[PDB]
Amino acid sequence: MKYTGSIFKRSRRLGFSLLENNKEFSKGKKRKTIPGQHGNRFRSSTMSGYAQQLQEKQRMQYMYGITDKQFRRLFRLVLKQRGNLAVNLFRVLESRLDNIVYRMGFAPTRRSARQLVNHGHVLLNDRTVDTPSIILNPGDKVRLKAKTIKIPIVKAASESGVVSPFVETNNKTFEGTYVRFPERSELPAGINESYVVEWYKRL
Amino acid sequence: KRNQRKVLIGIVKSTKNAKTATVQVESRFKHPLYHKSVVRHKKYQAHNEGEVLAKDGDKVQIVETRPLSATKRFRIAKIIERA
Amino acid sequence: FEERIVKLKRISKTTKGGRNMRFSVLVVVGNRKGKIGYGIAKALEVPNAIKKAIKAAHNSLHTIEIHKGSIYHEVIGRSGASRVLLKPAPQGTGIIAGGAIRAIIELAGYSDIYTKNLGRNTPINMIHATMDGILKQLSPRRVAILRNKNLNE
Amino acid sequence: ATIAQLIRKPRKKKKVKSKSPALHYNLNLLNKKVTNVYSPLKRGVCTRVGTMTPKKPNSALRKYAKVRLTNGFEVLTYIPGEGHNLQEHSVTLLRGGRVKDLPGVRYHIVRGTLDTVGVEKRRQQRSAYGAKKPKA
Amino acid sequence: MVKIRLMRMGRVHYPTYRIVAVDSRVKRDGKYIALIGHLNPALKENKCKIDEAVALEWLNKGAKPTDTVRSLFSQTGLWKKFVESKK
Amino acid sequence: ITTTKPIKAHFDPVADLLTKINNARKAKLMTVTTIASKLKIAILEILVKEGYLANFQVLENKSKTKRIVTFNLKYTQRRIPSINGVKQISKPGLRIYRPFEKLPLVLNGLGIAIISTSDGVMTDKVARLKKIGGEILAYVW
RNA sequence: AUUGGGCGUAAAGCAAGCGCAGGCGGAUUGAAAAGUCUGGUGUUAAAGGCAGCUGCUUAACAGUUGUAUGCAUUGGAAAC
RNA sequence: CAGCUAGUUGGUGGGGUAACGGCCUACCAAGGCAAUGACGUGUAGCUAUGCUGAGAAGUAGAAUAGCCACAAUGGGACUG
Repeated sequence: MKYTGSIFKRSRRLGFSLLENNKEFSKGKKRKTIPGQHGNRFRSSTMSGYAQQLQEKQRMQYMYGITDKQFRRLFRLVLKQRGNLAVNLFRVLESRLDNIVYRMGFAPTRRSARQLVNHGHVLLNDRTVDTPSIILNPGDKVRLKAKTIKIPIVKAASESGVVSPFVETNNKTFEGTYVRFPERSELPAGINESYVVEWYKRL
Repeated sequence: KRNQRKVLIGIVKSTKNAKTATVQVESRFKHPLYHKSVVRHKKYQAHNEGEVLAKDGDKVQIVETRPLSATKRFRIAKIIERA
Repeated sequence: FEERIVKLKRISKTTKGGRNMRFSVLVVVGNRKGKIGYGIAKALEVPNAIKKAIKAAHNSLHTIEIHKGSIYHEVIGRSGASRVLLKPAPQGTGIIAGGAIRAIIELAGYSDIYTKNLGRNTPINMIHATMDGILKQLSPRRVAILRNKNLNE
Repeated sequence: ATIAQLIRKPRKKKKVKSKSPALHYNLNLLNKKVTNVYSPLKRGVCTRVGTMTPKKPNSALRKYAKVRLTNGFEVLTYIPGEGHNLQEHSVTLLRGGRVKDLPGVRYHIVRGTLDTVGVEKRRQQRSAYGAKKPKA
Repeated sequence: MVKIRLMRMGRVHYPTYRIVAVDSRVKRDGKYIALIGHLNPALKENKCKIDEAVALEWLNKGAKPTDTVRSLFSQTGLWKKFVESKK
Repeated sequence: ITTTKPIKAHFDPVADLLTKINNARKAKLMTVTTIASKLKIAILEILVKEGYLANFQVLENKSKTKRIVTFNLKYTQRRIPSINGVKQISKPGLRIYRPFEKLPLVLNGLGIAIISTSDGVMTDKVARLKKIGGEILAYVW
């Protein structure tokens, strides 16, 4: 299963918004307690190192909608080269095609953005692709296939959106590019790459 | 003409057999795993062509040649004085 | 100053008519810049024991020196038949060690390191051995001073 | 000890033994001989089925089977689950695994095989004890 | 005839023959003596570069090429550097 | 001169020299004596030129029979020795031989190892300079 | 447990001695060069491992180029 | 598992083999191997390699490739 049905259940327990900030943005008296009958008081009485390593892992990967072996493969790929392991890892986790679509703001949610990629509504480098696990390099153009523009949602998405500094796009022409490699501080700070990278004694 | 030869100084045991003598060589090699330096011995056969009578305790050399017989495969080429 | 505990132990001495349950705790104190100390104390309750251990550790502190965030020469810690090894890891590998070893090295403001547990695994002996191995580190500038080859030799 | 001594007598490994040897040996007909090819799990035909008591720390009435493999070996076995369908010389299938409470017993019947029908009315994890998924 | 011949070292649906000099009584893609370039009959526009140095050594001391090798030697010009030198 | 004491050499020269240094370091001794040998003389020379110990004098009697060498160990005004740990790798019956590319580095270069390749005893760093390997005598740091 | 363990009380120093073969072994000089190091050449099939590149919509993968390791011969070094 | 080996070791003339050769043959001799492991029992096709490891090395010799041996079992020879 590449899709997880429930999304707010992750934001509650993990204490981190899967979206930008709208996971617990006062939606129906939004809470922060862990899901289930036992959310009364279990704050911290056995919080161990392995627990926080798992927690950081889950905050990092389900936010991108990735599975375990796929992300292990991503680690094996990023270990091939030489450089700062954490920054390179997070750059790889940022180079995914569906992630770039959200950075373009073509979809309200990353979950929605991943769906356009599968159906072929996203065209990359003049050759259409339908795989969300593409690794992109700087200077790659992205277009909306010049087809299926008349989505009542894509217009509501590309109209208003926060474009990060490390990428640039044109709203009207539906054309963008991957300008440069993002910096750690330019992304949400609730992800400590060190714990995830040092928990991998697997390889 | 890439013919070869093995410089193996040996210790002839005896010429007891008919016009044939046994040469003993103490090769030094390195132990395969424990890295120590040890020596092993193996008997070599040769035939006394007639010019010399290699008695007990002489030290000689060994050269390759055709198989003159079963288990007798090397002959004398160069000889150094007795002991 | 993170004061991350390592192993609390439930100890008790017998007495006529009852068992004097007075458990003890162990703490590690480090300023993440070179200050390191440890302290073991006992009390009847968790907070009292924790406070006593922190006071004992912070009262007796001792310094360590950092070169590129790592040990620079391999050293083995011989103490109480429980050996701990340190090695000069290259800059990319990051922190890898056991429980108590990771606690000590992380609170020492350190970085990348290579360790391997030897002998027993009782936390107090591991702490003693690791501290001994890290303080017998003889600085390159020190041997430069005590030799005639001070000029980068 | 000294290097000059281990050359004469090299070291010898411990050579630990298998946890369950019955499933490893096998023998054919037509010049029968043992070939010990470490097969994962064999089957067998039960010969004696009864109950026995466990050792000191526990207390129960555990049901066991004295099954005979495809070869001539006889091995004790524990019958898991709620009840059993062992039927006095009915063929079954086995699987390794040690039980602390029963000395000698070092095997389990895989429930869901030829005759040993799986535990009925078991809906927790449904995989061990050979249970089918109930209708939705 | 030590025969310069093609070897299907490659994956299914995507063959990749490597021109090689091997004895006639040897199976496909087996042991060989020397390697002579390769062929990729999926990529077009002169995708058959070879060594051209030791191939002449092979032909000049006895080697019968195969029909598929004919184009791979003619397009580069091996015949036009071999036939007259043969005389 | 006028040592007024009988001194003898233990055994193979490499082990004999190291034990005296280690024991003197541990007991805070300053002067020791031992029988002389050109291997030991050369290793003491390279040791003193690597700045690990004070004066050594090789002494001969009023004849050509016996030669002995006495060497003082480097100290400080605060009485801390320069020698920290000595360990011999070469050993009778365990002759160790490493090529140039496998030349060891003692405590990340902080220590000094004695490697007599072809020109007598000769330090590991100048061994890398001359890129010649051979016998490995002992680690000193 | 060669690197990488131990034998007082935890398993383990034979009851002791005479001892051949074996291992080890004082100082100095000479030669040889068997060990030791190093230079050249030959070889160590191909595929695979490692690094880079290309091609499969990207990986799995395939191809592509370099890559270790030992052996034999030859020329020197003389510290052990 | 302490002796094993009687074409077993050597020579002389001959035959035979693509060729050297106790491979065989007539004669004369009694040697050869073995504690640095012969002979015998049991097991196993060997290797490049897969897996694990940090490394020495452990592990099975999957796919594939090189070599070896076989084609119900035991022998014989023709053509080439």
